[PDB]
Amino acid sequence: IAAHKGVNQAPVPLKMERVGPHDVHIEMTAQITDIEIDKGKIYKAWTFNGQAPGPLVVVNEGDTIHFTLKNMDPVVPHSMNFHAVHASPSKDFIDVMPNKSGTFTYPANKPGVFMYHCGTKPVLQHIANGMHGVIIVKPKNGYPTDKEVDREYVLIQNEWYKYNDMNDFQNGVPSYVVFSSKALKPGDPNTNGDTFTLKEKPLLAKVGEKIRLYINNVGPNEVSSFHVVGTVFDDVYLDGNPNNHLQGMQTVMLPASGGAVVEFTVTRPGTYPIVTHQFNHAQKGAVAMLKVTETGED
Amino acid sequence: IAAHKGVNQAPVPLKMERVGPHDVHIEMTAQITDIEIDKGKIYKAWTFNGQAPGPLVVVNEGDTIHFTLKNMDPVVPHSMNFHAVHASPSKDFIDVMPNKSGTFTYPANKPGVFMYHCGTKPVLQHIANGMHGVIIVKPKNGYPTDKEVDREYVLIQNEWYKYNDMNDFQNGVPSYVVFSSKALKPGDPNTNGDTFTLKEKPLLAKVGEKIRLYINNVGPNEVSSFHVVGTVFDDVYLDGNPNNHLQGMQTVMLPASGGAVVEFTVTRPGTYPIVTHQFNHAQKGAVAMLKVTETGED
Amino acid sequence: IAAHKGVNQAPVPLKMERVGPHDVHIEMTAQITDIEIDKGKIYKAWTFNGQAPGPLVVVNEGDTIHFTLKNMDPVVPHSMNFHAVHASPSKDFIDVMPNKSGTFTYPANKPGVFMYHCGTKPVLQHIANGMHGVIIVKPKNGYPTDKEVDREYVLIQNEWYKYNDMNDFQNGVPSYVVFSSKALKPGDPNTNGDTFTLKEKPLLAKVGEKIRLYINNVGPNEVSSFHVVGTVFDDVYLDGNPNNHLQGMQTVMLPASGGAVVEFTVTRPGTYPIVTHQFNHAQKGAVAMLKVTETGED
Ligand SMILES: [Cl-]
Ligand SMILES: [Cl-]
Ligand SMILES: [Cl-]
Ligand SMILES: [Cu+2]
Ligand SMILES: [Cu+2]
Ligand SMILES: [Cu+2]
Ligand SMILES: [Cu+2]
Ligand SMILES: [Cu+2]
Ligand SMILES: [Cu+2]
Ligand SMILES: [Cu+2]
Ligand SMILES: [Cu+2]
Ligand SMILES: [Cu+2]
Ligand SMILES: [Cu+2]
Ligand SMILES: [Cu+2]
Ligand SMILES: [Cu+2]
Ligand SMILES: [Cu+2]
Ligand SMILES: [Cu+2]
Ligand SMILES: [Cu+2]
Ligand code: NA
Ligand code: NA
Ligand code: NA
Ligand code: NA
Ligand code: NA
Ligand code: NA
Repeated sequence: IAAHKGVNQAPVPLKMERVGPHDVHIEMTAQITDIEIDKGKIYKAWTFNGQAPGPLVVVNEGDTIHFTLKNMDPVVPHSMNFHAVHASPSKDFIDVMPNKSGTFTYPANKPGVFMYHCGTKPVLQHIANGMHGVIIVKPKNGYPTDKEVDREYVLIQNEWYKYNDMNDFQNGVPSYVVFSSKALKPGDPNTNGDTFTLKEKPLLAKVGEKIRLYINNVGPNEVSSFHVVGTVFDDVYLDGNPNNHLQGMQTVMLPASGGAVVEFTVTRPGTYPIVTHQFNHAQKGAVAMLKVTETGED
Repeated sequence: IAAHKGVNQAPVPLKMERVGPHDVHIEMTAQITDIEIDKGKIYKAWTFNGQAPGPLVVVNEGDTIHFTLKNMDPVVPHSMNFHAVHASPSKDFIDVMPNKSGTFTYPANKPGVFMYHCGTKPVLQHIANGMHGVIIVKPKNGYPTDKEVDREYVLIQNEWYKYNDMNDFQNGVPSYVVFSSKALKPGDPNTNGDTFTLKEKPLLAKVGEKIRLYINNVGPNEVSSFHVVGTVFDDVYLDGNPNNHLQGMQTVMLPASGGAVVEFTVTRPGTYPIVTHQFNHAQKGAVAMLKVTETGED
Repeated sequence: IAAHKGVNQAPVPLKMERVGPHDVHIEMTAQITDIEIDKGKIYKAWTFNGQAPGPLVVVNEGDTIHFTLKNMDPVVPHSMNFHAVHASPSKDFIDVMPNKSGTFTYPANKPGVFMYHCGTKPVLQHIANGMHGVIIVKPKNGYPTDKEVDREYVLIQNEWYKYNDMNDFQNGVPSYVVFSSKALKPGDPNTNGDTFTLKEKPLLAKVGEKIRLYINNVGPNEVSSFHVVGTVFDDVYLDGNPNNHLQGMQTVMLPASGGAVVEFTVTRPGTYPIVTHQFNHAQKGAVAMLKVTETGED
């Protein structure tokens, strides 16, 4: 795209603020930002806020979201589809033109771990170029295991293909499959989908802890066989809905866009890989690490 | 196949009639019929009754099916495998030769949304060329959410490959992935697996309704990440068995041959896409539309 | 690998013995063994004990496993990862060098049907070359349907690729997809992952029986759509955990490394195919047979 040559828009922080007991404002950008997806490999990603996947959004069950998208792309329209919400797609998930903003309002009625993404046609192109992310909707009544959880993180799986290549997007294997982590609390890591950061800077935990991961496989195209080496999931809530409660799973099958809340215990000090067990994808980048120490500090 | 050149057998209606409180007769054909699977692209499909996927069958839990296949193919044997039934495959799912009929009897003991397909070796070839469909077995005691449902439709996902090409069937990506709808009540659409009909003639609903979809991914080869844009599934019954009850799912993972009953609420007027969220497949055709109006009429 | 040329190490029996009410010893080898994966096609597999998948391990919930690996490979290190156990991967799943042994101890706290595999980097290479298997952990309180089961077997699904070809392992379709059975009781078959043995020598059962299969899809790369022709699964326990209880499923979606306990009734004499319903994989070998006779003998 001629108008994207040389464009590298600096990341912009997510803007969120609560405006009522059940109403929140969210503003994001659509912007074109260079991301190092593998060592020496830059992808000029189509992004929300200069991150791919985009910034984490967390709201409460029953919140109405007043969402603004500011399109900084000089030529391509962009939009927003939140899987969390009940909305009219043809009125509320519509395109925002270059250098314009649009505001859309809709409720998040359902607890869970939802994908969000750009919904501009061709949707495959917008997702594959980087316009994906997660919104967590916290259940009003919690999860039955909340009291047992010591530490929690968010992980997202995505693929990367040949740059802006619709033939490859439709017909080719992924070049990379990757994990990223998005921060829930101050001090948590906040990373983009790449083959290396969560290997070189593992997530941290303490011996004996029960860890919760909020996970989503945003695709665009693959399913995920999510597994933590050296443990078994004590409890799994499919899509993060507390009703969808499995126990003692080795591996959680996630569709494309599928989410889960998974919980597991780390019993011994060491480094614990986190994979998709589709090992072709793991080999192409989709391995993160959890470093478990006697203190929980590095 | 030399004997199929120029052959285009007109579709033949499904013949069904109840013959006892727990016994039904079903007659279908195997026939060779040209279907427009994408604009300008004719596939000389191997079919039941001149439809691909084939005609919808609906029976009640506990019905015994007395099934007749009339093979109109001039050269290829065909057969019938219903996933709904308990049967001896080597006695009851056997081949019917060209220009012959066979009758097979077996019970449908289990409620749900089942695949049916030709079972003639090589089964991949017969399924991929179009010999797939759905049989719904209605639960004797219903679903716990029956009273909440306002409107219901059937959707089926399938793939299409290069014509009768066993190398492609085994080793290649699908050329098209498609949805079709099969009629449950007079006035419902009844379509074949193509890339366009359910975009140009969306399914219809009314603002505020709870919609039930009976869905099955017949493959032959892919899994499906089934998602309705702008809503969340209130309730999901895996394989249509009332016991297998999930709530609040964004996306339902279907294996090849996998079924579900899914229910969701449409809260606002507009057009709602229905996808597999494996977006390579969506791009290759697997997007249907649901048009939601203030009246439920177009 | 030059040091593997001409190497064909004869299979070695699994060594297991109970050493306390909640402690068991297991010794396995890593060894290089020629396996006929399709007629006329030898794969010089990387194996545990000269089988691929490896030998079946069965323990009780709450057993601690004292595991020894004896590496007979002349040049490649190998290791062991049991999905059943809680362990430190970086201390307990570590490499054993050629011509050495290592012993590792860890508890199997969770009931189910778990994958095991070599964990040596690149893990994809070790799994794809044959270093995979199943460990069953029997639930202390059984399954609620135990009293109904008449006969049981273990089935494992795996893929085979071009020989030791990491490009193919990462980027190519499988050349073969296969089932094997591993013996639970004297007289049960014990086979390797090949395209033919369970067709030519079907598993045996008796008309009217309820059959339990302990199943796992070890991959390395594909998911599985597990289906028995001519029946419906009465009960399914995902990952073999008794809590994860589905009923009346036609087909069970298994992630890579995913397990299940599935139970079904065979109502009539005949031969019943067992497939992955991803029919490209079935065509490439993944069809086993269950022969149901009036006596249960051939
Ligand atoms: Cl692993
Ligand atoms: Cl979508
Ligand atoms: Cl089948
Ligand atoms: Cu309030
Ligand atoms: Cu506002
Ligand atoms: Cu966009
Ligand atoms: Cu979406
Ligand atoms: Cu704790
Ligand atoms: Cu009656
Ligand atoms: Cu009759
Ligand atoms: Cu046929
Ligand atoms: Cu089938
Ligand atoms: Cu209503
Ligand atoms: Cu004891
Ligand atoms: Cu010992
Ligand atoms: Cu190894
Ligand atoms: Cu593993
Ligand atoms: Cu019995
Ligand atoms: Na792929
Ligand atoms: Na792919
Ligand atoms: Na494919
Ligand atoms: Na495919
Ligand atoms: Na594949
Ligand atoms: Na593959």
